[PDB]
Amino acid sequence: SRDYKRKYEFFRRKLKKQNDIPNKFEMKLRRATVLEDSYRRIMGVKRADFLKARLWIEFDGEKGLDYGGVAREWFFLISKEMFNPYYGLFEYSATDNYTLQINPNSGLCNEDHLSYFKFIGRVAGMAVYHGKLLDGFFIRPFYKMMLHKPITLHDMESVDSEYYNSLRWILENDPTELDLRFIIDEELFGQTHQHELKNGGSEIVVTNKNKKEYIYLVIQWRFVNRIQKQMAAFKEGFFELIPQDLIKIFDENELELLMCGLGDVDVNDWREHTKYKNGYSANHQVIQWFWKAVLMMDSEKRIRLLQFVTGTSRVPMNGFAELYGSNGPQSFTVEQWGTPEKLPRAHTCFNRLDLPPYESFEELWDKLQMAIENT
Ligand SMILES: *[C@H](CNCCCCN1c2ccccc2CCc2ccc(Cl)cc21)CC(=O)OCC
Repeated sequence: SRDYKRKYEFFRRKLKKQNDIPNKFEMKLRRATVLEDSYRRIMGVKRADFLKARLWIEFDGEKGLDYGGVAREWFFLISKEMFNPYYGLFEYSATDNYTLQINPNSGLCNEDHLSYFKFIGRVAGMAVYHGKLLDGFFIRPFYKMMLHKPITLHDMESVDSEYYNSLRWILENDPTELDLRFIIDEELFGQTHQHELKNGGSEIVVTNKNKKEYIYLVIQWRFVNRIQKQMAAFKEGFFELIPQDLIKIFDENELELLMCGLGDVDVNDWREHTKYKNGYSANHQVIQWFWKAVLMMDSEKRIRLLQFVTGTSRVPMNGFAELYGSNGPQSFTVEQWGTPEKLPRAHTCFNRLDLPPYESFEELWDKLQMAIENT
């Protein structure tokens, strides 16, 4: 079979070029109004195919700049706008999570929310088509709905561990004596909201014979049922840029890496293929502070750290042992450099992180995170 790298090349080779399109797609935007200006332009074009042309974006009438770099800035700027929870379209999947899901109440304040989601889909399809990344990460059920993959109980674990444990208990044991009913209770605004799960659900006891249906219905209620129109509108915009049978060569994890440049960063594999300079070592106390700092960093900041030291967002295939610099192969390297009062600097070409010798873990935490907040 094909690994992710071979799948991506296979994918790009089928994404054949349009020639019935204007060769440039021009859009002029003002930074203060980048979302409305982008929405009116992208939702206004004749054919979605116009968005496949080379992007020529101009911000605030700033003339004579690289049309490739400003495109990358636009994708970042429009991502922070589209995925802002204050707009009511997307929301955080949980108070303790940073992953996003579609807000079920998206329509309450946005009567026109369905065209907004189609716009977000077009932008997402544009990022994939033009080889650019979106800034934002969604729950795994989001990527699976894009691929028409069924939402399973395992997907609940990555979002809510305590309810996943409860549903896994139900699956593994006879739940009849608990007298569970085909209803769902949700805690919103200090009040219980009961929702039967099928007609007459309050009178239907969850037994061994119907629990698979029960779990399925709970899964749909949590991730699918209240967002089907928003997701359909998003997919409609996305498939206007990427044919939906082409996207299906990827699984959910590959798709997230392709769209948003994100995934799990095995901190171990990072550790074993790390080299040290000028007195540092694996057992050195600053180094073991560095590694537990990275351990307790969220999955996004682990990525932003690698970008800071490498200069790229992706992890190389087969792990960190095949990591490359600018003049050939080079593993990840931490060097003693400087004095405790300075912030770490990274050298792009040699994948080297010049780390000052910090006198405390909490100091290493802050002085390291402040050097990455500007990436
Ligand atoms: C409900 C408030 N609804 C916000 C309006 C929609 C958001 N916009 C937008 C936002 C700022 C400036 C301009 C626009 C233009 C319209 C548009 C098009 C496309 C997209 Cl993706 C967004 C917008 C929020 C609420 O009540 O709950 C807050 C959590």
